[PDB]
Amino acid sequence: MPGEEVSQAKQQLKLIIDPYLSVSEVEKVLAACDFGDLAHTGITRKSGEPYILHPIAVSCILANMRLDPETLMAALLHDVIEDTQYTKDDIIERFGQTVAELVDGVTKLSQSSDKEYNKAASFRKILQATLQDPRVIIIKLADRYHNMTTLGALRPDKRARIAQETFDIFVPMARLVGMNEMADNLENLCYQNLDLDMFDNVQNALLQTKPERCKYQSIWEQNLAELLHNYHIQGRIKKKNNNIELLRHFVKNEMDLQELTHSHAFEIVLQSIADCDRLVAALKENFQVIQYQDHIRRPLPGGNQSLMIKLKGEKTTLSLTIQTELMRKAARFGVVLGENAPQTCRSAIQASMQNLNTLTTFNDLLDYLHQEKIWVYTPHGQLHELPQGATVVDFAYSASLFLGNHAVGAKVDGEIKPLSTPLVSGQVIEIITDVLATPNPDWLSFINTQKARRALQHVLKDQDIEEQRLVGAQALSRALKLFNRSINDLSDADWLDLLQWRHIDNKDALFEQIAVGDLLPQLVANHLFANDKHPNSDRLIQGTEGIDVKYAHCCNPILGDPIQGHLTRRGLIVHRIRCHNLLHEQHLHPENIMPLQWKADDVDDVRFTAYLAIYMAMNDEQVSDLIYQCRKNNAGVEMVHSNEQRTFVNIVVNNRKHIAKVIRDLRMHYGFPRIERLDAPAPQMEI
Ligand SMILES: Nc1nc2c(ncn2[C@@H]2O[C@H](COP(=O)(O)OP(=O)(O)O)[C@@H](OP(=O)(O)OP(=O)(O)O)[C@H]2O)c(=O)[nH]1
Ligand SMILES: [Cl-]
Ligand SMILES: [Mn+2]
Ligand SMILES: [Zn+2]
Repeated sequence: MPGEEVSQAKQQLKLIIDPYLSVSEVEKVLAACDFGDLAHTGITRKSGEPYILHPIAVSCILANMRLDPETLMAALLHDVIEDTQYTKDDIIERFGQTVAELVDGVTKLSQSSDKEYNKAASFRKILQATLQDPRVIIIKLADRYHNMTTLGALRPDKRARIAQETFDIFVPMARLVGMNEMADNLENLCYQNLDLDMFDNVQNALLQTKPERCKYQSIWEQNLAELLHNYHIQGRIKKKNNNIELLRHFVKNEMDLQELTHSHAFEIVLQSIADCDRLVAALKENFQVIQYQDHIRRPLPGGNQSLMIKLKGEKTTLSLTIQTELMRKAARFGVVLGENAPQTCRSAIQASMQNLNTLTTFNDLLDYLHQEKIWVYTPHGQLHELPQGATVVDFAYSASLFLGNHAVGAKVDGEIKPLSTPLVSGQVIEIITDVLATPNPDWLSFINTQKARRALQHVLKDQDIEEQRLVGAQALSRALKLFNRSINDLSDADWLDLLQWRHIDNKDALFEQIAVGDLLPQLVANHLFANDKHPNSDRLIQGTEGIDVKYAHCCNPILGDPIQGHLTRRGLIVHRIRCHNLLHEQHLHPENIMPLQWKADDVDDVRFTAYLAIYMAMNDEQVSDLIYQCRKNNAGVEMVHSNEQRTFVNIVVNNRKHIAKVIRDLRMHYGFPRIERLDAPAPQMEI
């Protein structure tokens, strides 16, 4: 009976994977089910059934979406790392590096009930994890979905905070990745736990009026078929489910059983844009227009085109989405559950992230997305998002100037740890202060945040020029200790490289740049000891380990572009090698310019935005075809606009090689028009 429940659930998963997975792939997925069963032996859920029944049910949801074996294995083991004695290394052993990273990723999106729930921070963290590997968010959405269905076993106190997090981030996130059925199901379960009484009243009315609503939807499908025929418009009509739109409305509105019965939604697929406008004109003649949105002339972020018109005919209300056969096909590039692999959807997910905006917050996210932060907490549960490699001092300054300036030590998870201790995500940090304490300048050696570095440089701003050179040497000697080296280990050849590399003449002047200038002692150490035993390699730019970097908005450098960094009081700013802002500051201060190289010419987990100016006028059908051609080439369409002389397109590409392929494919498709790549978006569109 207890083991027999697990076996009949495992057998139900086998039926789903047997048709589409290979014999060896099915054995690997079923082996993960046996290992998950072993890790959770004896553990039972709040309802009483064995724990493994949950990841099995989650893996069944994913197997029904025909997802890859790694996704299914990671879902079956996503709770064995934290809830069990088993570790990430155990998973790397039995199932490989890919499933371990997926399990790790899903685990990172978990919200502790005793820690702060910050909507904006969680949105950023989830968006970052999604763009790093979209499979992680699909597993997490399936996990959250299964939890929402069994929320009855949890206390009504708990039921609210989870339904709120699901509603605030998971529902928008599932729509973003094209999992609209999942998003609707999640939103339904959110209403069930956020307003049970109003939910039960609306659901019962929906259920009682369901057969009558079917009858009238069939009537209106025929009336719409007749209308298209009368106006000589060729098109297809699809009946759409409108249960979530009706529930969403009547949960906040007074009940009108006639409005609930006679409200229908349809999708109309036409042959051309001229027919779309012709149908809109025809509909206006026969109905009263409630709402109209033109997403053909103004396409949605991501590139989605459609005409959304809400009509009223007496008791009847119709919600119609009208689009061409090409628009419907373009929309199926970027959906994580479509023909394309979820990972190829990265560009589409990132281009359409402008659809989530709650404030211009999802406007300048590039630095955050490419550089995973650490999530450490105050003993009160307060979140602090810090760069990778941040020490206790960085946390102290992040909390406040008082705590940073007067810090003497810290208690990490109850254990006393010194001020240079690098932090790890999930740690609770208690800064120990002394009102008589003064910040020590030697902290610069391990400091990686700008709030901490600037606050320490204010103490050296009133110090002796000789003492500054000493502090700079003290900070460089400690930065070298990370690689088992020191200043006495530096040969004359090592010093000669540093002085030439920093456009400087003496050793004391290099120390002045570390102590008072904007040269971080970590960048000096990473240049002398390159790619050898540096203590999650998130780094896209070589030698920037332990420090956070920023992309300049003047030139917007993309992976693969020749780049050069600029050392400022805000950190290191990455610019394209021929940016006019960069060359201006290189002429004035060549010592503040550091040459930079991208670690790998083609990293697949990152996406950037390229700005294009196509020297040709494009009509409605040509713009629609341009969006299609971009999306078909795994490049998301962030924005398109066409005047009578040019057509601008902001496109989300992987690297400089990808944008070269897109430009080359667009040129031969359009009869070789001139296409120029801009440094920043044109003022005609935004800017
Ligand atoms: N809905 C439901 N949940 C159950 C049941 N039995 C155990 N749980 C677990 O309760 C957890 C709820 O998370 P918290 O809000 O942190 O509650 P907690 O502090 O008591 O763990 C879930 O962890 P999780 O999967 O990691 O989700 P989460 O921690 O990301 O919310 C879920 O696995 C049950 O019968 N129904
Ligand atoms: Cl020009
Ligand atoms: Mn779980
Ligand atoms: Zn620049």
